[PDB]
Amino acid sequence: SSNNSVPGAPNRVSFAKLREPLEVPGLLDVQTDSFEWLIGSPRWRESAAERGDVNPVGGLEEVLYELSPIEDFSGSMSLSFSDPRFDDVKAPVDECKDKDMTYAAPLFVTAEFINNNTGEIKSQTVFMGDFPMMTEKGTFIINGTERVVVSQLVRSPGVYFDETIDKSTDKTLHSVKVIPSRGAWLEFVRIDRKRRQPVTVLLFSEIMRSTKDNTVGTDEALLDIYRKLRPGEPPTKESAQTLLENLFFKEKRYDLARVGRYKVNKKLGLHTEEDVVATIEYLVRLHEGQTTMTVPGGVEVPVETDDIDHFGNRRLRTVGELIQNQIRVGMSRMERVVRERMTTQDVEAITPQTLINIRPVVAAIKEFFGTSQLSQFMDQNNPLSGLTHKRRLSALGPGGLSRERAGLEVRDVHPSHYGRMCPIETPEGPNIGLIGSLSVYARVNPFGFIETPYRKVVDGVVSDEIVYLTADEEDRHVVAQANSPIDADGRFVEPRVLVRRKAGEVEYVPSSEVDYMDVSPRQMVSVATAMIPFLEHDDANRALMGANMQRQAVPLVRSEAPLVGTGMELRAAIDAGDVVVAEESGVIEEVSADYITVMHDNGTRRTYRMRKFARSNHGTCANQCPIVDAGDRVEAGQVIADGPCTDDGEMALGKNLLVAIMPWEGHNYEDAIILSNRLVEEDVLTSIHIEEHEIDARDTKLGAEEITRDIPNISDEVLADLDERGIVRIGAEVRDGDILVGKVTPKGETELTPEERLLRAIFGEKAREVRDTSLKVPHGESGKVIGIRVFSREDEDELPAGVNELVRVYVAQKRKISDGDKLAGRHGNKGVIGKILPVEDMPFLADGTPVDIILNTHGVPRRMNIGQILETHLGWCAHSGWKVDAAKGVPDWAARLPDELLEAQPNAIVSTPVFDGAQEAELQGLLSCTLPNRDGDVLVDADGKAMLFDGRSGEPFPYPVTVGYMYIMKLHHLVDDKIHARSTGPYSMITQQPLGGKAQFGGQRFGEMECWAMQAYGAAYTLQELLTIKSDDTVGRVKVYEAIVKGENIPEPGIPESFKVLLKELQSLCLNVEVLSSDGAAIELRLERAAA
Amino acid sequence: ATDEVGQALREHYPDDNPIITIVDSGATGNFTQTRTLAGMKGLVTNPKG
DNA sequence: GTTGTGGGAGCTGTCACGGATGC
DNA sequence: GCATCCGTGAGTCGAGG
RNA sequence: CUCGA
Repeated sequence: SSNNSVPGAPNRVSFAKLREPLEVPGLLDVQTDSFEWLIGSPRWRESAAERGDVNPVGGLEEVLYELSPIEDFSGSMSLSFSDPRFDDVKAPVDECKDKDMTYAAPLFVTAEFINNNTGEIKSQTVFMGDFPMMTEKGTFIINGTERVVVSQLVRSPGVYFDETIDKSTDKTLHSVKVIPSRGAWLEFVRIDRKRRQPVTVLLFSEIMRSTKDNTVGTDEALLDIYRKLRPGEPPTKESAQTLLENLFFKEKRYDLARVGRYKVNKKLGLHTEEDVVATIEYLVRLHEGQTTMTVPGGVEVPVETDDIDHFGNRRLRTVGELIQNQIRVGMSRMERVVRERMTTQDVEAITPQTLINIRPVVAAIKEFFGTSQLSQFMDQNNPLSGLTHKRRLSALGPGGLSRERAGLEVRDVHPSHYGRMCPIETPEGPNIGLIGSLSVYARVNPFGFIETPYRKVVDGVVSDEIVYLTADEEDRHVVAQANSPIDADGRFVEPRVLVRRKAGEVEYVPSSEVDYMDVSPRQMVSVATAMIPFLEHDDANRALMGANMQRQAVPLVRSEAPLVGTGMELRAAIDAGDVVVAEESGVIEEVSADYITVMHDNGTRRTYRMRKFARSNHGTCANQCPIVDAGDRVEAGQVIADGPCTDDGEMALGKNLLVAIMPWEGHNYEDAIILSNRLVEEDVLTSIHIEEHEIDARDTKLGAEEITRDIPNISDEVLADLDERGIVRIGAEVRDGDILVGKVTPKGETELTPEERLLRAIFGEKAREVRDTSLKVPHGESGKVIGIRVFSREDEDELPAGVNELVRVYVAQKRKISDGDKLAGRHGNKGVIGKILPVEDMPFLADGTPVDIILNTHGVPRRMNIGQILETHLGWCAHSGWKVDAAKGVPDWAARLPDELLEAQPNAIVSTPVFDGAQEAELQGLLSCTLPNRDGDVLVDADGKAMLFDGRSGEPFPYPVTVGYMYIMKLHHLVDDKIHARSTGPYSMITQQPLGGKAQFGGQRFGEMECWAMQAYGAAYTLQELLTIKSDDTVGRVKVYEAIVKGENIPEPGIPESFKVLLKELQSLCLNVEVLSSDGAAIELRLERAAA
Repeated sequence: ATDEVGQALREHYPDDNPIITIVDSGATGNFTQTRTLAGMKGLVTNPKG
């Protein structure tokens, strides 16, 4: 009973027992609505009219109003910007990806210049730059790569009070801090890293009367600030006055926030100096401890210390606002030169275009999108990756805290996160607690505060009027729970109800005391987390791991929706934006492996091009396939084609495998996994991986490289797959080592070997003298050449300086599941494949059906994730189908929930939502009435177990084993990517040690702790060898190779080059270091074989 | 109360029950896990500690 | 050769410790 | 006579771009 | 920068 809203969406029967009173909002709205505010689109106009005041202003309109008008110091001239308009887009998205461009639109504005003494008003339309644009999917394209702007967590402007304890006698010491929208701050009156500031030396009070302060008049407090914060200059009477007037009263310097001003006026008074008086009164009357406070003109404020992690005092700046702030920076940097040109030039001859240099705004936008920590390479292993990435909230970055100045209380789950930031989905590693994901139903508001929806309660009556509350508004109310008994008409059945109050604590209050109720369970969860069946049965560690590992599934050649899922797979796949969706209801007029054309009813034609075998940012294969047939009538929103990890419109991150839970000969020891070789023969876990090799011919000192099929002394047979250009041919199968693009690089004459010198002399060779710098395929890689793209400087192809030609070979490979690959269930139950057994010796059921995967029993109980077991049971139920016996009534176990679950055909699609859905009793009931197989044999008994035969000896295993169907994902951690060895390779020019990294054919690092270990063994010679002739001895290593090749003993080791380099660095530090003999001076460091 | 439910659990469980066999034999895991799985997790810590 | 008006970005949610310095 | 202010520590090994 | 043990 789910997915009824989405047309054509398959029928996934749901065990849920609660009505869904609110659908999932646009799971990308967090990004879109933000950008649509920034731009001022009609969408945002209507959305603000529906839930906002009558005077809306977009991000750019606001920036312009703030900047206007650029005025001369004498007030003689004034420049005013207005009416931000966009042209159409320069190039489409796929075009920008192909050409390595930046999807953007030209920005235009009306610039009105006025000379106050000539009356001349020359209006003009000025162009501000190529403003980068947000795509349908909510991303950006910069330099041809797709990027996401992750929302940032930061402290909203305002004043905040806290209560510390002094090291004197544990006295309760109050402190305050004022965080501004822009400018400096202060504390208590210490200001700008200058302590020892009496609060009374700058202007019933308990200690305000005690201030100690010795002065009278206004010049003392005016001169003390210039003598205490503006040093390096004598004490003056005018400069201190000027600075004090330009500190906080001045609006140019000190930017009073809008959100900040709202928060502060809510903290002190409905309607600056008033604020400072209220703040002093607040600190005083907080040192006392009184409940409320009365300020002149303001009233009704609770005297209380503020929580720094509360979501009513912690906001997030969406993409729109980050862009707005970068634009403000560029605009101020431009206004500087605008005034600086107003000064010099003559009036009546300066047009808006003459004094407006946009270079700083362009550079600001560019630097933001290209260097900000919040513009991130889009995680697109699969649709769920990108969907969560867009909805993500991180606290690091410019303007937030530091990855090292962020302690542990920052990373703690605050009670105000309920329904706003999911508490499960967060990284396990260093970034833990710092990167969360937006809750499913959550929604950002104009001020950057995360609101969440609740059903209104009128006289213990759950209504259908929904209301969105922020953390503050919520705290001030009593929120019922979603799984609260309610009779029709919205009436709590129980005398009282469980609820949450402001203290972050729960209570059991009479029904007439409830204000709002949760819209649904799982309201606190994120999208990924909401997709773990039987979540409540899993510990938070393994559940966090399950979410994180769902975001790592690799798309498989053929995708299969989970036999048992939540209700979120469909909506997740759709919002993610990797499936094609019918924008307008019509009739399929044509369908091909290439495109899909629908004829709308009003005669309109719309066509959709299928992404076919597209490489993703992480090598996964984005490949769409249509799921409509010619003549099919499709409604608006219906899914037209499946994406990479989707099936009929549902997130299909893995496959349904026949699992047996039992230790099998140790091959699944200590988390290993055993797979049936079927999964290889039938490609059940096979995936496609597309890599992009690139190579350019550029200008060198000795000339210019040339991409040529003619490479020095290469066998005609080796080039057999190269075209005339020296580029491999499409569809060619390339093993590791083959050539991909031939290239020669001008070589100097001094480098020619003596052999080559004589060869070019005797045979009268030419003066080419090049080196083979051709692009070869790296180790552990192979595949068919999917594609070839090429860019020539000859043609009108734009490339960097000195780069003549540039070719890119796109190579695909089909990876079969293999030993070493990493699989995992949705319950944080990960493991590498220990062995892939022949189907014949796999344990099999009575009917010869061999299991597909053997999961070691010893791994389940201690991890506290029996969720996988419940899933196995329900999955077998769904794979066999069932029929609850209704004759003589409906059994009590199936009475509560089951409505259309009383029977189900084999391979039925069922969803068990989190915190609702399948109950243990109902699971057991279904397990009792399993349907039989072909021969009318019930294979899995009422415990969920079944006898199995040892496919090796033939004898049956003595005890029944739990067999079932489990959803297993192929996580993007594959041996093919991680195997790496090296005998000898490139070294670093600085340390002369082996390069690091597989991509560079590097060597393993023998770290300090490894040398400790080696010493503990007493393996002196092994440690020396590892550290001298394998790393740094520039002659020792070549000697070692020469000795191995000629069957001679390994020579004695020399001197690590890194030591010479250390000596050189010391010397450069003016330290005279010197190596000495037993009794001698400093030792110094620094043909016949060739002639032979 | 947590210790009492753990005791009742250990009593009710037959000693050949696999979840008991795996813990008692010393193979892997403690009985606190058996108690939080069936029975009750008990008290959970605070953000403070 | 420079001749009318003129203070910038940055922390900025870490902690626990030991010993010059500086009033 | 010492109280602050500063300057030093704060796990290892791996992968992309 | 993100991620793996």
